[PDB]
Amino acid sequence: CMHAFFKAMLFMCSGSIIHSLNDEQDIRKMGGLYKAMPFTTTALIIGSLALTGMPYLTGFYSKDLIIEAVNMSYTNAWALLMTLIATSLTAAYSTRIIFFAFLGKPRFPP
Amino acid sequence: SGYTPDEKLRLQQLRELRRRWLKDQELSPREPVLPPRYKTYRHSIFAVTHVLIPVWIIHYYLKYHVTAKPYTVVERKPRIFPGDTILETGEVIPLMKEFPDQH
Amino acid sequence: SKMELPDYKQWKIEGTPLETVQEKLAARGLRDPWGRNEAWRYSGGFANNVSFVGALLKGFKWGFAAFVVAVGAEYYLESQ
Amino acid sequence: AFSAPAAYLTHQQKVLRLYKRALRHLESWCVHRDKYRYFACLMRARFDEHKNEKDMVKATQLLRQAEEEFWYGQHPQPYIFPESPGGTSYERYECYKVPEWCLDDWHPSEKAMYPDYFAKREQWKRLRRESWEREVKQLQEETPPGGPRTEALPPARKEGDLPPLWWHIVTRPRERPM
Amino acid sequence: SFPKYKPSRLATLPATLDPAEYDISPETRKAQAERLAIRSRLKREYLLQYNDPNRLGVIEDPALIRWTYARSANIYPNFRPTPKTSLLGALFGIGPLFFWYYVFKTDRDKKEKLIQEGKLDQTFNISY
Amino acid sequence: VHIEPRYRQFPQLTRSQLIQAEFFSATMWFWILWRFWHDSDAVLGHFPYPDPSQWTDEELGILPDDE
Amino acid sequence: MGAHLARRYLGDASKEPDPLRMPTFPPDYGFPERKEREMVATQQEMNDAQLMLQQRDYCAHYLIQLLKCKRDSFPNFLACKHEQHDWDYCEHLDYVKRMKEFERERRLLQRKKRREQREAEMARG
Amino acid sequence: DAPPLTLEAIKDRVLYVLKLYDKIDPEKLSVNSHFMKDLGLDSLDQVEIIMAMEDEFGFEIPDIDAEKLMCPQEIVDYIADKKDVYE
Amino acid sequence: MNPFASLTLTTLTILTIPIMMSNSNIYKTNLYPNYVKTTVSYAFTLSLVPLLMFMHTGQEMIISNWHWMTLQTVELSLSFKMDYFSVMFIPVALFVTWSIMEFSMWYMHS
Amino acid sequence: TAALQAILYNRIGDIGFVLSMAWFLTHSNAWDLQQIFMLNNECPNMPLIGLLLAA
Amino acid sequence: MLKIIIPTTMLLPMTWMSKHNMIWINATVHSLLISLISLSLLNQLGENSLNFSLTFFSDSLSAPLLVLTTWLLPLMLMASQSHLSKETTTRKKLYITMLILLQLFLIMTFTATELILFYILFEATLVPTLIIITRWGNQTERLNAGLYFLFYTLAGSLPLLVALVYIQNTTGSLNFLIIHYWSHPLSNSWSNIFMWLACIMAFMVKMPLYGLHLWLPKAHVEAPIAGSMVLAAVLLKLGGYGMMRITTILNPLTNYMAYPFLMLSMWGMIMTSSICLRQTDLKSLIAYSSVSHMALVIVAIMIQTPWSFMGATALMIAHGLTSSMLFCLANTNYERVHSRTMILARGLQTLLPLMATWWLVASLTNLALPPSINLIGELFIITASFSWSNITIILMGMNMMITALYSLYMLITTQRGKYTHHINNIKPSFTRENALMALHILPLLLLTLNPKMILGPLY
Ligand SMILES: CCCCCCCC/C=C/CCCCCCCC(=O)OC[C@H](COP(=O)(O)OCCN)OC(=O)CCCCCCC/C=C/CCCCCCCC
Ligand SMILES: *P(=O)(O)OCC(C)(C)[C@H](O)C(=O)NCCC(=O)NCCSC(=O)CCCCCCCCCCCCC
Repeated sequence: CMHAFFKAMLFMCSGSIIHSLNDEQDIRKMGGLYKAMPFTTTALIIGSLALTGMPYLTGFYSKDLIIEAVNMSYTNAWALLMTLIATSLTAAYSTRIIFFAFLGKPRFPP
Repeated sequence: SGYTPDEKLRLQQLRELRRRWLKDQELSPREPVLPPRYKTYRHSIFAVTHVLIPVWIIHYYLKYHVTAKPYTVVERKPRIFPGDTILETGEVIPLMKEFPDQH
Repeated sequence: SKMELPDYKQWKIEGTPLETVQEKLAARGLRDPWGRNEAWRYSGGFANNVSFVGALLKGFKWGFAAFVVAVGAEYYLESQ
Repeated sequence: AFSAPAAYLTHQQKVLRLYKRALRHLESWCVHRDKYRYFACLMRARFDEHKNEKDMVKATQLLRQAEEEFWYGQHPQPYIFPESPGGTSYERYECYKVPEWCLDDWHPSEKAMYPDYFAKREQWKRLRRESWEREVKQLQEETPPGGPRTEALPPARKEGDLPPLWWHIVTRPRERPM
Repeated sequence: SFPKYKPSRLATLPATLDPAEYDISPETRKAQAERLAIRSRLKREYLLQYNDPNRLGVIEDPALIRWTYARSANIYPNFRPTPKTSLLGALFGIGPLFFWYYVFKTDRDKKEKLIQEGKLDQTFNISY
Repeated sequence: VHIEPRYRQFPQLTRSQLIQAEFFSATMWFWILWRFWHDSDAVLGHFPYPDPSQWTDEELGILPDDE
Repeated sequence: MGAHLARRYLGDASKEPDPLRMPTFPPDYGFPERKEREMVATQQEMNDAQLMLQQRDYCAHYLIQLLKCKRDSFPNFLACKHEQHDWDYCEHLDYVKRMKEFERERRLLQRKKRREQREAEMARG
Repeated sequence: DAPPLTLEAIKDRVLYVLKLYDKIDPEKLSVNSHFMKDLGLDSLDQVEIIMAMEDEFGFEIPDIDAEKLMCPQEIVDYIADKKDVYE
Repeated sequence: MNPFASLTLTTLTILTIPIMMSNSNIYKTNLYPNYVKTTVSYAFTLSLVPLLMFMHTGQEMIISNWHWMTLQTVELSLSFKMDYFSVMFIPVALFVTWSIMEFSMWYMHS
Repeated sequence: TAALQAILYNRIGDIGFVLSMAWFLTHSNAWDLQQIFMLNNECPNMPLIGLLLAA
Repeated sequence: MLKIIIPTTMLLPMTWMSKHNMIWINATVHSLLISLISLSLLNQLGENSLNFSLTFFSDSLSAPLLVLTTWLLPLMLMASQSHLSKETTTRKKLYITMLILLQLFLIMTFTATELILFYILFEATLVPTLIIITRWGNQTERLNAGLYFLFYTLAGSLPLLVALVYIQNTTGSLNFLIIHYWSHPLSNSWSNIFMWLACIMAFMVKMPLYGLHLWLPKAHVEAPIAGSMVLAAVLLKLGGYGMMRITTILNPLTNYMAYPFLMLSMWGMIMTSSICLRQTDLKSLIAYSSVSHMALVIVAIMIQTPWSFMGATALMIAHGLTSSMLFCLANTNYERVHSRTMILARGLQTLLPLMATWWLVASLTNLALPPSINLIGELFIITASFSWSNITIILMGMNMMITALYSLYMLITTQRGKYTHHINNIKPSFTRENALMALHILPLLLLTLNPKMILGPLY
């Protein structure tokens, strides 16, 4: 349920960015959208924070419990390690999306 | 290295023809000659039909046809807790024993 | 309708990282002729941008004030 | 796509295409504009360094070395324009392109729905039918006895003529038909 | 220098890395001109028939006809029984049959042995 | 509202979208702070984790080794 | 995660407890008089409450009380803090009892190792 | 969606880019000036100009066609013809 | 009768309704997207109601309304299991679909 | 190509799903959750792996 | 059964006495009337069959096939009237007469109560089919196709005649009721093995079995549209009906003689699906799809369980309808461009929208998409084969994957993509063609609504 919510919102924000930049789906060509598009920017930031497990957002009430259950159970050690690394890489690619889509100088056509 | 004179001339002529074709593609003010033959009101008309009629039909189907054969609609039995009142028989499900309370 | 292109004489690499690139190239003995055509991006309303930590704190200024006001209201209501 | 290809690419054409492709992939690597400008100026400096070479054998060897270096150093996921062959928007509107021969099969009522357009369409059809013999005669006059050695086509050498083989070039579907 | 690229069957050699593209003999240029002339003649024929105003139908493609004929009707007359053909036919048309027969026969023999020994869980197995 | 396209210039913005974005960001941060104020045990925990090395053999039922 | 895994794997599995075989010693070994755990909720009460079989532990009575409080105060879904805390406290006590069992098993195992080593030394001497 | 292009807009944008080029003097630049013959550029400069126009208009001009665009008017005509601009 | 089964089956049926209207002048006109979106919103609320019913007393049911065929001792009938999973997933999916359909009204205009 | 690829992978999943359905019918005389849960007190590897492959 | 047989024998004089411009109208109207009359046979009993007289009887297996034949005749009439506009009146009447004779022989075949009469009629079905193929086929290969079809079927069927007369001499009767009530076990001996071989091989050739199928691509590709429609819809089901009827007396020898046929059917189902993946001809693709489906039916019949027979009957009916629809669609596209190459005509989705919708629905029904009766029959057969053994699931899953792959490959190649530039004679779809597709598809969905009507006596 939680992932449905915030992932749908993230995809909608991505589609809004694509439509605004004339069917451009490359973060290497996006940029400056933090001030170019305020509302989609704040919506995407909120979605990314919820996805990465912000301490009291929608993704906190599922992902945090999932991670605690993985740590506290009779699990495979390699599976637990890969789950933790996957959480870190989730934060990593959310950072990549925000950094290359909203921060910096524009790279879209004039 | 560049257009030959024949290539440039042919391209110019083709461009003129293409632009003329597009201009002809542009429509006329009367071109689509068709043959002769409140918001709350629309919300109300939509709500009565699309919601009211199907719910009427479904309730009639369930109450008088589906719930006429055994086991068609089976509700999970309600949860009964101690210190409760069973409504069918006026029964009193008693409380639990004393708890060994901690702080 | 009928938009007009802004005057092309205003695009200058000065004050932008393209000037630093030009200085590096000049030290190398080189020059890049496309400085201004890229310098449209580094001026105007795009000159000031927010860092990643600043982007996450978009509404923290008003959020913290509202939180303090709400905490005070709750404390006063609980007291009386 | 509008130019008839030659039988081969010259050395200058090869090196220019390599230059453009290397610049594009470098821009893919150097996302930021100032960094891309710096490294593109360095790349053009390399090309200028090798610009003057009397030994064409050595020039071909340098071209081969540069091609190998590019293939090693290419971006695995280069930037492609949306409408370009590798782009995300490539061939999206090919299903909306409908031809005028499909157009002329309409019912009389559908044709009557648009009276003025079909008059100009009939004028275009008359122009096409009144010029085909001249076009084919011009084509067969200019071609060598052996046959066409290239895909190039001649212009209209006369005042009252149209360039041969023009109908589908002129009447090709619009880029955004619907 | 840089690591070499090894072409494969499903990842072919790029044109820019082909050594034959940097050793161009004058004969190669003549061959390229001949190929371009052939392509140009075919293109001219197709364009004439395609821009003919009076044509109403499909431009027959002899290449397509040859392809569909060779793929379908010209296979048997050119078939000769060789050791390679015989071995490949025997393998691909017999081996799978006997392999599956062995597998299913062993499975059913084990099932019947369990049924006779009366230690197979057949409870609730009503539908068959 | 009709927004005129810009050429090489920052696009035209609207006070409505500006204030909406600010309001929703402030709403998110207010919710986060308000929740962390009230139920902080959802992040920091609520019950101490015992140190098993400080449990005595008396209460763990371990007899002396010599006995 | 934890130091116990490191001790058992990169060390003496003989001195570290086996989670699948624990306990390996009699319950009264070292306890002169030991009291059985008290269960408040009855089988009929748990069955009527329809607690999940994973939830029918010794802390089931607090769970039943929490469910009853939650059902009665439906629109106000924030009125069961005390019952939730009681259930969580009972679960915490159960978990620390399990931790005590693990520690007891570990120190009993190492005590047995010391005893058998001393007996072997006595036999050798 | 997007406003349609016009011949005047295409010409203005290509002249804008060429005047922002630093190897071309804007005063001696006209829509009919040739890159090699009367502007003094070379093949690499023409390639850079074509790449700049590709960036400007958001579409790729193939290398076989890009080599023949030796004039701003030729570039305007090519872009308008590809984009179906007739007014 | 308990409103549970009636409301759940009604949400499903009203989801199906606009498909029956796909051979009409409303499908021929440009009001069909807004019509479908309004239907989805109405279904979302009508499915929120059984969610409220479950959140109070935890009611779950199965509805084997129509008997399809009896294969000897195996009976196949059109049965719907309205349990916690169904009554929680349906409102979330309908909310997401409503938002997506409005976003598509904006995004797919051309 | 993307549509056909999705169909192919989901069809392998459907292979798993059909395996699970066939096993459940053969060894439980029903295709519904109530009887599946009643009869399968300790569910076996073949149906559970079929379900896992489908998922 | 005379209330259905006699109206066809009256359709013959109607065809030969109608006016030159009314033959198609009269034949279509009265064929639809005969189909409506024959719908009454679907009211079957739960204990025994419908024994009308000493000669004809109807069963829960015979009724759906008879209804399918009576419904298929007018569709063949529509397609034939499409492609036979320039023929003379006498030859049109002869073609309609051939179709009527084929329907009459099929009805008498499915209703025959005795094995020898069934043999006579199901052999008599060859003559009208051979005449139709070798006379109104378009290509040069129609003669070779007819020769292959005729000689495969007859080489299969002559030992069946010898076996039937031998069984009559040994037991006293070939009546199906007698041979079912008086059936005796078949002892394991060479004589019984060869009797089993004669009967089963005749019907396997009719099915066709893998390794005995070449006549099917040859005939189906080179026959006219009506011939292709009747060859796949009904004539392929004669083998399955015969095997269901004849296996009463072949037990328990079927438990041991079925291994080679089961292995052939399964592996050849896989092989023919793979062949469909790489076919350059659309009619050949549809023919090999038919081969795969009938191989699945063969597997069901050979494993011979009550759950397999129901799935076999459902799959037979569903495959008949789907194959007829696919052949009709291919024939429409052939009439557009006068060639059977699959990649010649593309972009038909953007050239003919509603025909693309018909293509999509036909392809969806070709693969087992629930709750279609195709899926019902296939799933029943797969479950019965799983009960038989637990690697049949592997084979069936591979077959289903390849089936979806080649169905959607055909759909994408024919419809999706960009249209051929030089093909400019693709006129808008005719009302007749669209009505033909609708009449092909709607009964399939109605049978999906009511599935027990095509599950056979075992239901
Ligand atoms: C149980 C049955 C066996 C299951 C595995 C069998 C695999 C058989 C492979 C199917 C053969 C393919 C037949 C024709 C398919 C269509 C033709 C085709 O190749 O499609 C091309 C298309 C294009 O590729 P793109 O990456 O999109 O590049 C596009 C660039 N423009 O590629 C595909 O779609 C093929 C995708 C499937 C290929 C096979 C991969 C499957 C192998 C994995 C099996 C292992 C599963 C492990 C299970 C783990 C879970 C327990
Ligand atoms: P215009 O017609 O004036 O063009 C001048 C040309 C180049 C045609 C000359 O007239 C000419 O032919 N000169 C001699 C041939 C020659 O210049 N050969 C050498 C040129 S290739 C070369 O030197 C390339 C070396 C550097 C670039 C290599 C690219 C590899 C880096 C790419 C990495 C991938 C990601 C960045």
